[PDB]
Amino acid sequence: DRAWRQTQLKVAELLIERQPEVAVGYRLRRHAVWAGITAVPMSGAGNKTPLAPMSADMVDEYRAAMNAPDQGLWQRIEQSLTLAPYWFEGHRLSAEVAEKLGFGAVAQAIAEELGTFLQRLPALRELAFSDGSPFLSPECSRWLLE
Amino acid sequence: DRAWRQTQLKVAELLIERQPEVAVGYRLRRHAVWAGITAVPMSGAGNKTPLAPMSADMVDEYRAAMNAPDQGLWQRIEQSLTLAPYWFEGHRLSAEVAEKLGFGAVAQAIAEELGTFLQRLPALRELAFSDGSPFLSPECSRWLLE
Repeated sequence: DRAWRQTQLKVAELLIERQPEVAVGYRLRRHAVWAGITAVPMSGAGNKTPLAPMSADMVDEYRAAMNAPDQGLWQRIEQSLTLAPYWFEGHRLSAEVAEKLGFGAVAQAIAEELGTFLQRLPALRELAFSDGSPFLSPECSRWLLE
Repeated sequence: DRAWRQTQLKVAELLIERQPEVAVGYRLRRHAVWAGITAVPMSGAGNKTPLAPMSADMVDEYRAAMNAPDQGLWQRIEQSLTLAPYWFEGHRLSAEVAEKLGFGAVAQAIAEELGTFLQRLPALRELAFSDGSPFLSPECSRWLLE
């Protein structure tokens, strides 16, 4: 399973490099990252999991850059999503970058894949990182619904 | 490149085998079969391309089996649409088996992927095999519209 995850991520990287505008490489990366998750993370009071939040400075850098997105930025957001599986805000940014680069079909696939994931594991919508920041903000939640 | 196609197919096969209810492996197979087609086949009179139609006995076998669909049937249909990339009727049948076996998300994904391919190459809607049978039957066409 660990090696399979790696095989899927390498194949996804190759698909994405070759055709940034094609959805399937992006979908395969989501499967690689998420398919192994069958139980939601344990949590204490307030549904706070003992998992580190994304660095808010790292997140502010990506936010800043959305005024002029490029592949470099998009790659960093994607890499962050692969390292931080519950950072759902990253999928919203990623789809926003896709949309701004003219990759409509990829933006849509990114929304759908997060929707599918959350349909399988709905309890994830209620959980937070160790600092009380939500996996899924009310903004990301509304974005997904829309 | 050939080895890339084969790599994609093997990954796709293993994703489908492990999780037959999960869309992404089916999607990966489509990309493998179709991504290298940027031009539609040449044709002569009657929009007949010089490509062999699917064996009618083979198709009669799959249709008869739709009475009691199983994994074996589904695999054969899938193998056939891998070997015969323009046999769109086979996607309809695949999605019908998916539906019947309770895999609705997969059925939907099969429809989406074919509509996507047809959006990229719309002249494929007007072509036929060497005996005049259409790449896209009116039945397949109606299924996509639904």
